[PDB]
Amino acid sequence: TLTYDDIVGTGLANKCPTLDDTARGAYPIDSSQTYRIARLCLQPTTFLVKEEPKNKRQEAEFVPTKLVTRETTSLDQIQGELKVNSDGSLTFVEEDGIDFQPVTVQMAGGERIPLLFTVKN
Amino acid sequence: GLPWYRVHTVLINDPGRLIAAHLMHTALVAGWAGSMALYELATFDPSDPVLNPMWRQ
Ligand code: CLA
Ligand code: CLA
Ligand code: CLA
Ligand code: CLA
Ligand code: CLA
Ligand SMILES: CC1=C(/C=C/C(C)=C/C=C/C(C)=C/C=C/C=C(C)/C=C/C=C(C)/C=C/C2=C(C)CCCC2(C)C)C(C)(C)CCC1
Ligand SMILES: CCCCCCCCCCCCO[C@@H]1O[C@H](CO)[C@@H](O[C@H]2O[C@H](CO)[C@@H](O)[C@H](O)[C@H]2O)[C@H](O)[C@H]1O
Ligand SMILES: CCCCCCCS[C@@H]1O[C@H](CO)[C@@H](O)[C@H](O)[C@H]1O
Repeated sequence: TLTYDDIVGTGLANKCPTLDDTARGAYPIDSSQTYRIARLCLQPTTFLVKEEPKNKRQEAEFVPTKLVTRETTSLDQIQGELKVNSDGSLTFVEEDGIDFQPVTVQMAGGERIPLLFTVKN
Repeated sequence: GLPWYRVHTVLINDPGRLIAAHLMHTALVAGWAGSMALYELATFDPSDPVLNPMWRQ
């Protein structure tokens, strides 16, 4: 149970909460009840960028990149509806949250790739 | 005096200054190597070793 002063400056604020190795159970879904996601968090650990080949007929690969905008990359405090559909499937509809981050990663050789990392709507 | 094409003969009986001149030549050569590598790095395109390798550039 950490406070802001435990956390500030550590880099922990850009990390999503974790669950133990013990959490492998099952969360029962009652078709009659209404559900929501109260908190969705997404913590990016790797940014890959598809190379742009010259002959345009070669298979393009996704290559690793170096993050240059520091621990400012995670999506969090996202909430939304969790619908129970006819076929028993669930559908999350995002309604609000910090659901975007500008991110700049750098390719080998120095080319910088800014992106709006996001799950908006 | 010494003709222009003999100015360096003053080194023949001066081991110390000969070593200095050689040090200066070596400095110049090493400096050339450094400079050349920097220029090549500033102009080299690494994106295609297949159809645009170093020897094409
Ligand atoms: C490895 C290079 C090198 C070394 C170690 C020496 C060493 C020596 N020179 Mg020699 N010399 C050199 C090259 C060299 N020289 C060249 C290329 C020339 C023709 C210009 C000469 C013409 C020369 C004369 C007339 C004399 C010497 C003399 C001497 C002795 C005294 C120092 C001196 O006055 O030099 C002076 C030399 C220079 C100032 C070289 C000029 C530099 C050139 C023009 C390039 C310019 C440098 C710049 C950073 C590059 C420009 C790039 C461009 C794109 C603009 C000493 C043993 C003297 C001596 O003892 O005689 C008894 C003397 O009278 N040298
Ligand atoms: C290891 C290489 C080497 C060394 C240390 C020497 C050293 C010497 N040479 Mg010898 N020589 C060499 C190779 C060498 N030479 C080669 C390859 C040739 C054929 C080109 C000669 C032909 C030659 C002649 C005909 C004479 C000498 C003479 C001399 C003596 C006086 C040099 C002087 O004051 O020049 C002063 C030079 C200048 C002030 C300017 C010269 C500018 C040149 C022509 C153009 C610019 C060169 C450029 C900067 C160099 C780039 C680097 C190179 C690797 C391409 C000195 C002992 C003289 C001698 O014996 O006196 C008693 C003499 O008369 N040399
Ligand atoms: C004692 C053992 C010894 C060693 C290890 C050397 C080594 C060398 N001598 Mg030789 N030399 C010696 C004895 C020795 N010498 C003796 C007894 C004489 C009669 C006095 C000479 C007369 C002589 C002449 C006239 C010349 C040499 C030159 C050279 C150098 C040519 C290669 C070069 O410049 O690489 C490039 C250099 C490097 C890659 C880095 C070297 C790092 C240095 C050595 C560290 C500094 C240590 C120390 C404080 C400096 C002086 C040490 C001294 C033993 C050389 C090389 C460093 C030539 C030279 O100096 O040209 C530039 C040269 O013109 N020597
Ligand atoms: C094995 C490699 C090697 C050898 C043996 C030499 C030998 C020599 N270099 Mg060095 N040099 C080298 C590699 C080498 N170099 C490299 C890789 C570089 C980096 C580019 C240099 C950069 C360099 C500089 C800046 C200078 C030398 C000079 C010298 C000469 C000093 C002794 C002298 O007084 O000659 C007297 C001169 C001669 C015997 C005439 C040499 C004529 C050459 C072989 C051809 C010149 C072509 C043409 C006439 C002029 C060039 C075109 C012009 C438009 C630029 C000697 C001939 C110095 C020099 O020439 O002093 C005057 C000098 O300033 N060198
Ligand atoms: C201090 C140590 C050191 C090291 C580890 C390096 C390393 C390097 N140098 Mg640099 N360099 C140095 C000092 C050094 N250098 C010094 C002091 C100078 C000024 C002279 C230079 C000037 C220089 C130039 C101009 C260049 C390099 C280049 C390079 C790269 C290519 C090496 C190569 O292909 O050479 C090949 C070496 C040989 C073929 C050696 C030939 C030896 C002859 C045959 C010996 C003959 C005499 C001997 C006594 C015979 C008897 C031997 C006995 C055992 C029988 C490599 C990264 C190259 C590069 O990539 O630049 C970016 C390049 O162009 N260097
Ligand atoms: C001081 C010091 C320093 C620095 C140094 C430096 C920075 C150097 C530089 C150097 C350099 C930067 C050098 C360069 C050089 C160059 C050269 C030496 C060149 C030459 C050339 C030639 C010789 C050519 C010729 C020709 C022509 C022109 C045309 C064609 C033909 C031929 C090729 C012949 C340091 C900090 C480290 C530390 C210690 C102190
Ligand atoms: C002790 C002395 C040290 C001196 C340092 C000198 C080092 C010089 C060589 C190092 C390599 C420099 O490499 C340098 O890279 C970039 C990208 O390729 C190039 O930069 C060029 O491309 C980039 C990206 O497309 C553009 O944003 C830039 O406007 C353009 O000028 C330079 O033209 C090149 O020179
Ligand atoms: C003495 C060397 C000091 C200069 C080093 C410059 C950085 S290194 C430089 O970086 C660029 C951008 O990433 C690349 O495009 C280029 O290939 C690379 O050589």
